[PDB]
Amino acid sequence: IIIATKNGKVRGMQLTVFGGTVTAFLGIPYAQPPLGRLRFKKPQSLTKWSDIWNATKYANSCCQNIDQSFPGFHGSEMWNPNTDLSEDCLYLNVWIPAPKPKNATVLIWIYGGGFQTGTSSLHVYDGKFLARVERVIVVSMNYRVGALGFLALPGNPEAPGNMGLFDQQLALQWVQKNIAAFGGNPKSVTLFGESAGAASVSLHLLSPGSHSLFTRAILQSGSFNAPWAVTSLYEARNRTLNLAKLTGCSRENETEIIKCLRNKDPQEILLNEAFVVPYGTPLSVNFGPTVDGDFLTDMPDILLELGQFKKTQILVGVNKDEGTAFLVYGAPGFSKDNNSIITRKEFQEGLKIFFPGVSEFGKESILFHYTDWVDDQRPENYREALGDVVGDYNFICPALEFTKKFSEWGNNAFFYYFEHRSSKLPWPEWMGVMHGYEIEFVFGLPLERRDQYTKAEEILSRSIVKRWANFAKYGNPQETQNQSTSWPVFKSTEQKYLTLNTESTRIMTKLRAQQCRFWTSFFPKV
Ligand SMILES: *[C@@H]1O[C@H](CO[C@@H]2O[C@@H](C)[C@@H](O)[C@@H](O)[C@@H]2O)[C@@H](O[C@@H]2O[C@H](CO)[C@@H](O)[C@H](O)[C@H]2NC(C)=O)[C@H](O)[C@H]1NC(C)=O
Ligand SMILES: *[C@@H]1O[C@H](CO[C@@H]2O[C@@H](C)[C@@H](O)[C@@H](O)[C@@H]2O)[C@@H](O[C@@H]2O[C@H](CO)[C@@H](O)[C@H](O)[C@H]2NC(C)=O)[C@H](O)[C@H]1NC(C)=O
Ligand SMILES: *[C@@H]1O[C@H](CO[C@@H]2O[C@@H](C)[C@@H](O)[C@@H](O)[C@@H]2O)[C@@H](O[C@@H]2O[C@H](CO)[C@@H](O)[C@H](O)[C@H]2NC(C)=O)[C@H](O)[C@H]1NC(C)=O
Ligand SMILES: O=C(Nc1ccccc1)O[C@H]1CCC[N@H+](C2Cc3ccccc3C2)C1
Ligand SMILES: *[C@@H]1O[C@H](CO[C@@H]2O[C@@H](C)[C@@H](O)[C@@H](O)[C@@H]2O)[C@@H](O)[C@H](O)[C@H]1NC(C)=O
Ligand SMILES: *[C@@H]1O[C@H](CO)[C@@H](O)[C@H](O)[C@H]1NC(C)=O
Ligand SMILES: *[C@@H]1O[C@H](CO)[C@@H](O)[C@H](O)[C@H]1NC(C)=O
Repeated sequence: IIIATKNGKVRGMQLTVFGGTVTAFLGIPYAQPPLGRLRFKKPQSLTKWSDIWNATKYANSCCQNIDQSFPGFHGSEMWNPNTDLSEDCLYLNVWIPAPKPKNATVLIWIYGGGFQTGTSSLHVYDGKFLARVERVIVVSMNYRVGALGFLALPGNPEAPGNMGLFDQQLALQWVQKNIAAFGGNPKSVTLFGESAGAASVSLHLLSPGSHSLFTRAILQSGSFNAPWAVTSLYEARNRTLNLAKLTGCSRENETEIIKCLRNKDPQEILLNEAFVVPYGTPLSVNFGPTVDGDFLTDMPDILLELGQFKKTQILVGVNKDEGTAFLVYGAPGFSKDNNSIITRKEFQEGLKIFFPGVSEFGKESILFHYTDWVDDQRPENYREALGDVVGDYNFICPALEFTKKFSEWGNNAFFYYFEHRSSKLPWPEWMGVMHGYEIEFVFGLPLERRDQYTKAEEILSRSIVKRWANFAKYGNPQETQNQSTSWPVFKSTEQKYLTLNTESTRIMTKLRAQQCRFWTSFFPKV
């Protein structure tokens, strides 16, 4: 139950899973707590300890604003931190199979949450099912989010930006130096993540300091080229200064602004993050990745376009209804508690909420592309169009474009289209196959026959788990035994992708081709 790591010994705990055993190491620190002088700076190396570190419970989650929009509602509160918030949050978790493996492929999870929220201790990120069922080792880490993680004064090591990305990177580094002691193969490391985590994974494909820290990559519902994923240097500065004046920390020296921001309490910095932008959206990322010239050497669209990234296999995909969850966080006429049949003027009003700084002509162009109906008497027409607008613009089309352009440089790519709505899903049926609700299938929670999934869901989760682990171990997301559809590689010409569902798993081509031509060629110009 004790493992000697390069900075000290850690005690784990035993878990009984599906009539077996998994060894969990919860809450191992991987960096100096970024407190006091260290707030806003890159993570610093952790010095040795002599005792046994008791890694027997999830550590603190990083400071963050909570989603309070639906108190008592499991659909929202399942994403809120299930652990004490604190600035002292740089910890990671390790699940290893029992008995101890000899050279196990490692899966590293990076959670999302708009780069402002999230925590590896969530129930839907529990890595014990994967370790039990597929004998991979699962690693997950907490990284700084919001201004405490991504405040940018470009060039200034007091607040250089991308700290949360560097938190992740130091964690990857920790797996490089230590995972063999747990029986993992540091040469067989697959990053996977969802939404902002997925975008984080894609930026590690771009960052040279990460190229030697992982083998392969899996991108669930996110990528760096998404419109929400990279903050400009203009707006980062404007946001850093609006935070300064909002707290009385306006100075001229710039480094003395950071020193001033370092003596505010975490709460005061969190309360003011909301207002650093004049007009926010349900997809706002007040403080996110920037081109810091350190983690990220150039604007990522250029690096993607010009082949500047780690050459390796990727697994990419999206969910059928990425956009719906955001509609009841601001769009008029929408509610999780009715069927949100909205009118044309409500739709038009919704676009003003999702596209605030966009010209009247840009908003008309969106209306025009999404409102020539196959049948113009359906009352749901505007309700579904707005969800598709948000999903296509923010998730599906950028993921497709990332995959096309990444595969143009000769690496195998696999694209999925997840379209199963979970039987237990707390949100209403009109929200469909929502953002983030493939995650529990990936982590194998339906394999738990107790907690209420249908048997079809167990089968779907069991195949996805196999496909993910085969992708991590061997670079190829096939299920070779049960007579399963082969998953073809995604090539920029055919654009074949795989649908995942409980009924018929099928090979399809050119997902949302009409919508994505509008978003990826036309709309970037308006
Ligand atoms: C770190 O853990 C050790 C041991 O953990 C406990 O013992 C395991 C066998 C398991 O049953 C866990 O769930 C337990 O929580 C701690 O050790 C003991 O320390 C107490 C001090 O009050 C001592 O009285 C006991 O005799 C020790 N042994 C046992 C078996 O309880 C140790 O204190 C922990 N370290 C820290 C810093 O909390
Ligand atoms: C760049 O920042 C200025 C400053 O902004 C404001 O102050 C912050 C502390 C915060 O409370 C924001 O909500 C404020 O708006 C932005 O300027 C203002 O713009 C709004 C409407 O656009 C206007 O009502 C304010 O009076 C303006 N204030 C000033 C001092 O100019 C500006 O919009 C930001 N740039 C961009 C591109 O959004
Ligand atoms: C669906 O509900 C929205 C939200 O209204 C709220 O939630 C409801 C479940 C109910 O408890 C209401 O009392 C709440 O106000 C409805 O939107 C409101 O619609 C009215 C009339 O159209 C309008 O005056 C309000 O401004 C709207 N409020 C918001 C926040 O948008 C909507 O009409 C409902 N639609 C259907 C088809 O039932
Ligand atoms: O993540 C975000 N922003 C965000 C997400 C993706 C891309 C860009 C920005 O903010 C958090 C906190 C505020 C509430 N939102 C909603 C959105 C959503 C989506 C799926 C499940 C639950 C929820 C709650 C989550
Ligand atoms: C562990 O294995 C190492 C080689 O790793 C392999 O190649 C990578 C790319 C993965 O795909 C993985 O499946 C392969 O096993 C050896 O160099 C190393 O010596 C081995 N060590 C032990 C202790 O088994
Ligand atoms: C800004 O303040 C820092 C911190 O004391 C100092 O080292 C630096 O020289 C100052 N620069 C200017 C231009 O005032
Ligand atoms: C294949 O089908 C059998 C049904 O007996 C099931 O037990 C097994 O888990 C399935 N394997 C995969 C990888 O889906």
